[PDB]
Amino acid sequence: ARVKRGVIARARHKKILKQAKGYYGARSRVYRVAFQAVIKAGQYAYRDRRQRKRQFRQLWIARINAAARQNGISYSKFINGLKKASVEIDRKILADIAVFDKVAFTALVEKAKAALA
Amino acid sequence: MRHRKSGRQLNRNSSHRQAMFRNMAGSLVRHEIIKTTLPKAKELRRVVEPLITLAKTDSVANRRLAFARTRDNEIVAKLFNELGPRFASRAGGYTRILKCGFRAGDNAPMAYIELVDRSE
Amino acid sequence: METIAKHRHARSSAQKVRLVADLIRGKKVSQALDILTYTNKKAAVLVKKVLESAIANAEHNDGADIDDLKVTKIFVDEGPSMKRIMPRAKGRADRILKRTSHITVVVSDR
Amino acid sequence: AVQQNKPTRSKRGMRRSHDALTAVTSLSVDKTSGEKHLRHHITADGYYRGRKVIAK
RNA sequence: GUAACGGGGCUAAACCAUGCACCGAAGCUGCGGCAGCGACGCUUAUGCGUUGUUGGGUAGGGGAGCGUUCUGUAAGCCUGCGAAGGUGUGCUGUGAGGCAUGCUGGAGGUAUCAGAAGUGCGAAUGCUGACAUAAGUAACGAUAAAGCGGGUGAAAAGCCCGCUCGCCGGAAGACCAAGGGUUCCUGUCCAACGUUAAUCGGGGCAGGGUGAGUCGACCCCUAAGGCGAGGCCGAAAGGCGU
RNA sequence: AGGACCGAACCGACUAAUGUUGAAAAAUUAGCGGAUGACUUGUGGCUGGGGGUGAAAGGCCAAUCAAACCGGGAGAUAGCU
RNA sequence: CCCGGCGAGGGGAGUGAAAAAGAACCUGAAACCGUGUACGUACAAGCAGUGGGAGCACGCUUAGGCGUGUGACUGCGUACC
RNA sequence: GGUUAAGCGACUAAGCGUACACGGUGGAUGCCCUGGCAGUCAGAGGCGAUGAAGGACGUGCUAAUCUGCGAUAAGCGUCGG
Repeated sequence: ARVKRGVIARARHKKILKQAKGYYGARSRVYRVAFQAVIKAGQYAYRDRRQRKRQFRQLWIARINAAARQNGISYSKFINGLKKASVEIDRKILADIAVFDKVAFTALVEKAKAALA
Repeated sequence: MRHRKSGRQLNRNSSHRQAMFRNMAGSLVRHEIIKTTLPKAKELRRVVEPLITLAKTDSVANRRLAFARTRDNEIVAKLFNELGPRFASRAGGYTRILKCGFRAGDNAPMAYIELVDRSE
Repeated sequence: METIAKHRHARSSAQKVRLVADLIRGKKVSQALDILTYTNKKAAVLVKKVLESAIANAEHNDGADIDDLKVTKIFVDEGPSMKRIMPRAKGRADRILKRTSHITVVVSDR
Repeated sequence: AVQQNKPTRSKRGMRRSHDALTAVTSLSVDKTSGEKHLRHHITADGYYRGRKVIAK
């Protein structure tokens, strides 16, 4: 029983093309070349799903260091004071507080200094 | 480099170019008007105008030289008989060039070259 | 108002007629007419014929007063290509593509 | 003497950008006949600088 | 081309001893989601109030699944108030996929469970058709050479006529032999060809044109050589030859 | 008289240049050797594949020759890509 | 009927369910070639992607983002068999 | 409000990239076939010197092809449907 595969091939090609839509040059026009992009795009997405956590941690650490140095204390000393005071707040909320409300961050820093000293 | 040199080549050798100029000058002076490409008329001025300059004067040797140039007994007869007196009072500028667009065959600059005459 | 006009199966190539089309793209009817008339291209007359057809269609089949008309949409497109075999050196055979182009002119008052 | 890889339509269009022509934009109207003609060229009918030059 | 800290740059931002802090992975921990393995309290062709553990992977081995043609189900069902294909969208499943619909289409398709594959393409210097690339680049096919005027025509350098310039002229002239089969002439057209246009052509359509006792073929004879009545030879075919 | 001499047609390609997706699947310009004999050519045949021919190079046998082309064994076989 | 060259083609009219069913004629996708729209781009280097990401252009309930296109800049990132 | 200076700073697209709408080359997918492949049921397994198969030339009102036919030439005669 001869079976024609044109419909299935076209469906798969359209799926790949719609996945690859938005790329530059032939990467969004040629299925043979667009297929490589979608696999590479998936690999990049898989890597970035992990890289994003560490990059946001980096940004939050930088923001906390900036705020602490502006207030008159180093990031390491501030974190040590928080740990000695038994504060479980994380870098994300710490950075949000530092960015928006300065008085709250001043309270955090002074409590950390009191715990340290 | 062609610094100050004069004389177009027209994609032709010396013999072909001189023959072309001779024939074109003969036809131009025979018919009082011809149609030719603008470079051809520009290079043909320097040939035709001295013919009229020479024809201004009349003598046996002048007639012989005017025949040797343009190699046409009828043309030389027309010269010294009608081309002389009709321009005896004109010093230079015996020819006029009017651009008339481009040839359809190959899009070449076309222009009509004619004497300053024909005010009948 | 569309008043479309086209000349399918034109001998001139689209790549060489787009150059002429761009000159008149978005200009007034009279300006385009004179530009095409005095343009030194075969495509110039080829598209001037189409422009004349379009303006005649506007005059007859549609509203009069061609004075307030502009060439809004004009575009040149390739057409069917004819295969020709040209002998070459060493017995090699290459294929000559006699390219034809479709030219469309749309003229509207607004 | 041959290409290692196929150039792209973007580069092709960039190269062809300079191939576009320029309109004359110098239509001159005859003083007498009021006809459009190329500057320093005779009209189609044969009128130049008002006076006739072709007599045909 | 500095090029033997990565660079900036550093006299501590260089090396030894110690300490307290922090950054530091897909490692661990916290949460949620999925699948396999063994247990016990129970469900008993299956959930688990559970428990511990496993889940990187090529060749390879095992298991479970998605897609299409056709057959039974199926003379049942959807379908001209719109089937199949095409084309975008929103949901949905760890997935091959599935569902509905905007527009084209126009009359076929097919639920669930089973049966067989010519059953899934991204490569094999793969095959067929088309389109790009180079690129609007080389080239436009002996360096014997065209110009002007008039004519037709929408358009003239190449089409027709006239005057000039040039080439072959033991040929680039005229007859034939062999070889082609109407390309020869006229009227008519620029659909396709002429390496460009063409009104022109050895291009498209129609018509006309080839007259032999003395030309040649045909015919009589024949060389080289072929066939070959009988005849000789050879497994057959067939080879020689009067 | 000359398997004579110089030199046309004719035969061949010894040198240089161009041409290597060229005008041409070995060509064109000028030089170059023979040009009355072992010369050449038109026509018609004979010698057919482990065979023909070969002034003999492993040369030619329809642009293919240390064994032509066409169809079959044959989808030969490939421990190879 | 008109433009056009007593052409080709096209535009009107009519036939036809349908003429983007017009003989280059069922359904009519891709590589490839343009037009218009919105964005970005002429001091910025490399598999041209991914995560973040300001702004701009389109509609929404509410008046804040949400659906799509674009996306400067930034960490990482040397195609497939 | 004006003169001068410093800082910051959009508006440009010859062309190009993305997404959308509209176009074209293109004959892929979908549907149909008087076209092919393999079998079962039966016949027959030959045609021809009272001139076989296969062909040339002719054969209509018609310039040409297919089909049938042969100067009685898309044909003629007898008997049946």
